[PDB]
Amino acid sequence: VRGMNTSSAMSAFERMEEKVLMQESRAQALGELAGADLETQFAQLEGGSDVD
Amino acid sequence: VRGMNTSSAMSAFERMEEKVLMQESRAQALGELAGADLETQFAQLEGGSDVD
Amino acid sequence: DELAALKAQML
Amino acid sequence: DELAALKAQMLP
Amino acid sequence: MGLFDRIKRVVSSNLNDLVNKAEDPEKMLEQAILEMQEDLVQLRQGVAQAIAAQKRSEKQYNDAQNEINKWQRNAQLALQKGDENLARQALERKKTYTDTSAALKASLDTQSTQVETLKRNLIQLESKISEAKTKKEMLKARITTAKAQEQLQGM
Amino acid sequence: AQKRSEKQYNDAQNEINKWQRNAQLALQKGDENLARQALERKKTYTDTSAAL
Amino acid sequence: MGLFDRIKRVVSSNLNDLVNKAEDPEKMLEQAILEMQEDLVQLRQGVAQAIA
Amino acid sequence: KASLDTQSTQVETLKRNLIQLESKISEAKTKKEMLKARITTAKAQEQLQGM
Repeated sequence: VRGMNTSSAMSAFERMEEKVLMQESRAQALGELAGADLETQFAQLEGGSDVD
Repeated sequence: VRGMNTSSAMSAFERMEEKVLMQESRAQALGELAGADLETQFAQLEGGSDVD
Repeated sequence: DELAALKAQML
Repeated sequence: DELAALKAQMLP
Repeated sequence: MGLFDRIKRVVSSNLNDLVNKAEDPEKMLEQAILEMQEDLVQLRQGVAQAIAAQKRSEKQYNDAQNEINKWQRNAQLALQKGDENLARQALERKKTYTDTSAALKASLDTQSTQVETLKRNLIQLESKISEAKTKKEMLKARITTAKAQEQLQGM
Repeated sequence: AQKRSEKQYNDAQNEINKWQRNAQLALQKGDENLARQALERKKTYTDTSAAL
Repeated sequence: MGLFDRIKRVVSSNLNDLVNKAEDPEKMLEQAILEMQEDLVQLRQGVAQAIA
Repeated sequence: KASLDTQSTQVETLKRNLIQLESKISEAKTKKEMLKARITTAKAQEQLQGM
């Protein structure tokens, strides 16, 4: 509960920081892919497609 | 998607450039063959032949 | 919780 | 200027 | 400064020699094809485990639901018994289980989304290999044509 | 090499048509960013084409 | 950079060499035939055991 | 928020810079093909001139 240096507690804290950063990094990598025009065009295309 | 230096990605990029150049070179070689009068005459002959 | 218990008591 | 042209294109 | 210049010249010469020597479309493609499939298999195994985990989670969720039902019967039994404490315990347990179920449901939704994302990614990945396979066949076909073309040019 | 450049040039022309269509679609969509990207893309391609 | 470039060439050559050595229609079929037959016998035995 | 705002501006600038950098490499890549073609032609031309 304290979240103190408890070894199990400590490992969880270390792991939580890493996954969030990795997820953010993964999202950032996805964003870079998203940045390209073909990907951007698909999003516009997708909305029209969804209605159809 | 990035097409980055990814080894599979890189090989494909290397391969794509080579085939296009080879195909162009092959076409150029064909063009040289095409340049000769007998080959040129056949094209004129072919149009008449196709109608027949 | 006490209110819920009263309903349970009926049965 | 290009953006302004794009906006004009968007309205119809 | 001189050493850096010398290193660059050596590297440039080595690089030029290296690209020409290793530029085989068929060898690279075959290696690439094997690697993507292997990578896909690992992803598939993870996906299968995730699907199994979701099923396991559902079983755990089902057990909680089953426990609540069993507890409900106990509450009826408690009324016959006439003991206030048994009834109170069941109600408290029922409430935490519902809260736990809600948390589990949220986790399940996240898991489902992750699986869906993985599945979507897998489909895209699967499409790429199919395209590559089609491309490889086309590339191979072109190579055969080139061999035929050279002989024709020669004669 | 000339054929390859022409193919690349043709691809750029093809890309321009596709990008232009996307920009029109973007306007209908109402997303300003998608439209903006198309305009930037159009300018570089024309410059590249002229140089090519 | 040079080391990375060397690895791709080496890996492709090694992969190509390995598949080529084992690329025999009769040998591959024979190896495949032995494995399924062994599996079939095991499966048949297992089925018999399961029935028992 | 103050740190994020400053950070956001830096990232946006980097992103803008990255796009320019990406554009620059693409332009350079295009130049090699053009450079390769003239060089090959130049090589071909000297042999003919010598003959």
